[PDB]
Amino acid sequence: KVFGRCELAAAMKRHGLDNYRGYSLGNWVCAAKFESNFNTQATNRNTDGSTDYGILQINSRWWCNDGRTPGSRNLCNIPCSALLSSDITASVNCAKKIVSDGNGMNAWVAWRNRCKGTDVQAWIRGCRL
Ligand SMILES: [Cl-]
Ligand SMILES: [Cl-]
Ligand code: NA
Repeated sequence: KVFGRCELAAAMKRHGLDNYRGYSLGNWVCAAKFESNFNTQATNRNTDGSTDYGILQINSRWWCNDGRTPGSRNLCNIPCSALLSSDITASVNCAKKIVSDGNGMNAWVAWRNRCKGTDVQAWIRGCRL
């Protein structure tokens, strides 16, 4: 599913991301925008052979099992395919663990390079939440 901007903001709030580990909702929306353009089915192969899955491009090297990533963990304990659902619960639950891992949202390289420091509140401007 391709969410709209406010549609995703609303769902992420409902699923408990707003201010999760101190990251305002706009940080999450802005990360989703540039990781997946809001598309829950987004998948992208990494040069190391891992793949990123879903709205927040969660990596099979550490976080989910895709059955083809040598020497890897599945710290969210989920199949990577569950991170492609139109329901975002599995992505959100796993992202909560990632963002709690010690490096905050710098785990999402696109967040670091395109959202961090910016007027992220603009990503939720106009939305009924
Ligand atoms: Cl694997
Ligand atoms: Cl932090
Ligand atoms: Na894995």
